Amino acid sequence: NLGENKHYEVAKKCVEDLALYLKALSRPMQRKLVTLVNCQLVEEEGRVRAMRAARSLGERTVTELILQHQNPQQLSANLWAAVRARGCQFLGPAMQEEALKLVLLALEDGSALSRKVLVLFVVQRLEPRFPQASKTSIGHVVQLLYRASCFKVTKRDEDSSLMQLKEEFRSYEALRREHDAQIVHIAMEAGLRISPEQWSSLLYGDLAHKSHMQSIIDKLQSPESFAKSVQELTIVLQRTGDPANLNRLRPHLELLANIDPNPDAVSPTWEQLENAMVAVKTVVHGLVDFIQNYS
Amino acid sequence: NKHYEVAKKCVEDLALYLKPALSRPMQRKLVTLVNCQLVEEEGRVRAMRAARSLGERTVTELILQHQNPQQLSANLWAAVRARGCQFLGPAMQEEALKLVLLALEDGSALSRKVLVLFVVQRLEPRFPQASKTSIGHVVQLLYRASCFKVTKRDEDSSLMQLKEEFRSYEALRREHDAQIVHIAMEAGLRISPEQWSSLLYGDLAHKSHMQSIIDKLQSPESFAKSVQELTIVLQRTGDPANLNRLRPHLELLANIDPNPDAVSPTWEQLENAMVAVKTVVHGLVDFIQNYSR
RNA sequence: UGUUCUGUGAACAC
RNA sequence: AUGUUCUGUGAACA
RNA sequence: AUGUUCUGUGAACAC
RNA sequence: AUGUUCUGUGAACAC
Ligand SMILES: [Cl-]
Repeated sequence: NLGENKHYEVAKKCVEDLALYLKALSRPMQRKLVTLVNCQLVEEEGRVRAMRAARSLGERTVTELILQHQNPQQLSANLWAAVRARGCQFLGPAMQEEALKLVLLALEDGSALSRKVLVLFVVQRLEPRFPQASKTSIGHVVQLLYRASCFKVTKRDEDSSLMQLKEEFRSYEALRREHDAQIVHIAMEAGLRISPEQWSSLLYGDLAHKSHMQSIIDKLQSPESFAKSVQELTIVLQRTGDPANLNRLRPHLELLANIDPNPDAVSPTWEQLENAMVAVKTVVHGLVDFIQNYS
Repeated sequence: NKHYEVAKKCVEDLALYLKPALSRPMQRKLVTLVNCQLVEEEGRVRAMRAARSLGERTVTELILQHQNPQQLSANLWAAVRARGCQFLGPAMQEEALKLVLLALEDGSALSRKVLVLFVVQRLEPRFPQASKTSIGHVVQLLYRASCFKVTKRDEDSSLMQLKEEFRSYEALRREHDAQIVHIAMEAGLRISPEQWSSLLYGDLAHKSHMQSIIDKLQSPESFAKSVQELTIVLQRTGDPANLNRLRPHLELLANIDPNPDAVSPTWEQLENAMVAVKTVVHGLVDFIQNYSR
């Protein structure tokens, strides 16, 4: 009858089908499934929540798919290879700390030095505590900060450019954060997904910087991250061959990535609700099919 | 330093409440205290002000716990009536106050009886319930608010002029609104700007106006007055949990200088303040869990 | 469940 | 600028 | 991997 | 609750 809405029924059935996975999947997937299942599709507010819950479920699916294709043994080596490919370097937790402190010693006050003068400033003062220090190794550290936009660079006609630390990076805490963020950026760009615990170990040699690294990771997320993660997965699958044809999920993940995650977003049409619930249904089914058959 | 260690431990003990219950303002003020670096003199100064701030809010939270939200309106109007005052509704009060201005705008001096009749006569057509009694209660509200310059006469009715500063509607209504807020405060009632807008105007379009009034009544004396106000609430309720035990702690916290250019604390003063605020916030949590209402 | 990170606008006071 | 109140989301790890 | 040059969101060399 | 008296930062009465 005309009192029955066909879009509503497909949406409802998709959610019911997904709810069967609760009674396996990861804890984050379970939590996000529960959130979707609790959305009341008879209300406009619950329909808005269902759209965001579907997006959230989908973004988590892509993350888990990428992690399944990622070699944990080779993770550190790939990071440092990616860092070196940009002319950058990490000299170890102790030596990097000291190096960045020596950069602050030079530029805290707003002085403008040349790259050559800045490198030597650091190498000289660093050599006693760390004899391996060199113009090359310290040049790579300065390049890391350059790539991070830490410097205001002033060109001079037919001469070496002068470099000042920007006002916002003239403390150790601010400078080290941006430095850490830049290494995270390089990892992201190379399609590496590294946990806060792993990052703390890599950059500080302890597990006492999880929260600091977690803060940096979360500040680099945007609403474009879901769409970029799908493109990333495509690159991973092209590299691996794609036995399970996870490429079939592409237009579903794209649709989910195009959902507005803001809470003050325009509420969905009935067609949009059905399409989102079918998309997320297919995507979560694809993940479970992969775990069981193509592990 | 034994004083430093007690202070540090008190703050650590309080930091446990950030994990699970307390209100968002209590959480914000706990965070501020926890972030104070007690190894520095500047952080020790901040810790004293944060402890005071956290204590003043605890008194607010204690008062709110003795507050049934369903009975909040009835308790307000009961408190208003207890002072011989009255609120006749948003429409009728507006009209009444405008009629008071019609009489006294120019600086005329009328007797209370003449002023009441002036209003009742002109108000009766639009509002038939108007009376000498009901309008007398409104005039009393303005009297209690110090809106009138009163001139005594030997063996005769006193004359009353509106003070210069209240000879416009906006100024007179503000002071009128402030006086009802005052009465609520004195009866140990804590009402939000949104609730006040609804009570006094019948809409939510006067939040800011009421918020302005509330914030202007906020001074460094407020903390000490709020403690006396809680005492009145507890005397009315009987005080099963013996929240009166917190009185000298709240008094100590109320006596802290809230100015940023205040003399920095001694180690003894730091310990005492951290122990006082610890006991006070613990008293709030003990009350919520064991003596809920 | 625990341990963390992260996120919006609107008013008012000086 | 600084403060106060109200209001607003998701995410990571075991 | 390491080093050297250079005004580099990075280039070019050496071993 | 409401009303009446009154020079009330509020008193005293009635019902
Ligand atoms: Cl239907």
